Amino acid sequence: DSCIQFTRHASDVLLNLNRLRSRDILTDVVIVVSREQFRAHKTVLMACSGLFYSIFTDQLKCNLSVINLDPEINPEGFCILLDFMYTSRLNLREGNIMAVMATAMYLQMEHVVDTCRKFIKASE
Amino acid sequence: DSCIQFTRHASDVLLNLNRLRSRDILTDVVIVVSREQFRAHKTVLMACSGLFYSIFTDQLKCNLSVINLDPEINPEGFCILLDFMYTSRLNLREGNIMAVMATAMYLQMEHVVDTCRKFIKASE
Amino acid sequence: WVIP
Amino acid sequence: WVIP
Ligand SMILES: O=C1Cc2cc(Nc3nc(Cl)ncc3F)ccc2N1
Ligand SMILES: O=C1Cc2cc(Nc3nc(Cl)ncc3F)ccc2N1
Ligand SMILES: [Cl-]
Ligand SMILES: [Cl-]
Repeated sequence: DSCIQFTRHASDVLLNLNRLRSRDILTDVVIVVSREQFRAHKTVLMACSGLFYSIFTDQLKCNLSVINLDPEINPEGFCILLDFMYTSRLNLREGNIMAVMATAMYLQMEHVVDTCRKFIKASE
Repeated sequence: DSCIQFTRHASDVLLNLNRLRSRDILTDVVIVVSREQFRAHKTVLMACSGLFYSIFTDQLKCNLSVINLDPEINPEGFCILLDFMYTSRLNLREGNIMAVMATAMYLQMEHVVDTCRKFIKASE
Repeated sequence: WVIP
Repeated sequence: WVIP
């Protein structure tokens, strides 16, 4: 087409979605990761994770307001990945990289799994 | 912080949100612009438009599944702006620029109003 | 704004 | 991936 494009639009949208999450505006699901609860927008989770895409496109699961993750999932790893979904920034540290990579494999976040594998390879 | 950032994340999220819109997945509102209906995600509309942000943060309006816009709003102008919200690309043409600018002023999309004003100034 |  |  003959369109013009606003370079910062996608980043500005994501920043506003994170501001809505902060202010608990229109959050429509609670993700339970053992003893912790995380509120989020189903659409953002589906846009970032192959696991959430499969969950919320299922005719029965799309209607649930609470999703319980596998008990082996680490809440801190999930929290770091949820922040990445809403900001593009990944708080990857020597002390959390194994939990983050395991959580990203479970959530099917291929780009995160890729950077974790590379950082682990560099340490060996 | 000591975060790393995935450059293409925000653009990839927006592309996936547009794929959900295409496939009518988790759309939760219908915007009526005279005889036309447009399905969308309330969160994306709020992230892009000062008008939708004010509408869906209102305690009564946040619960509506149908929003009727002012009858003076042109459906084609709205359609072009809705596509911009989900893609960052604005289909601005000599034949639609006045309707697009008027719709962007009503929707409170300051960056779009700015580019329309500049393109109009260049023609004069 | 740019030409994409 | 970059250093923001
Ligand atoms: O690593 C990843 C990240 C990821 C996100 C999605 N999300 C969606 N995919 C499509 Cl094609 N349309 C809409 C979506 F919300 C699916 C698979 C995967 N795998
Ligand atoms: O031209 C514009 C575009 C636009 C979008 C928003 N959106 C939100 N603003 C904030 Cl601060 N937090 C969350 C949001 F969804 C408000 C005003 C305006 N004016
Ligand atoms: Cl990813
Ligand atoms: Cl704008």
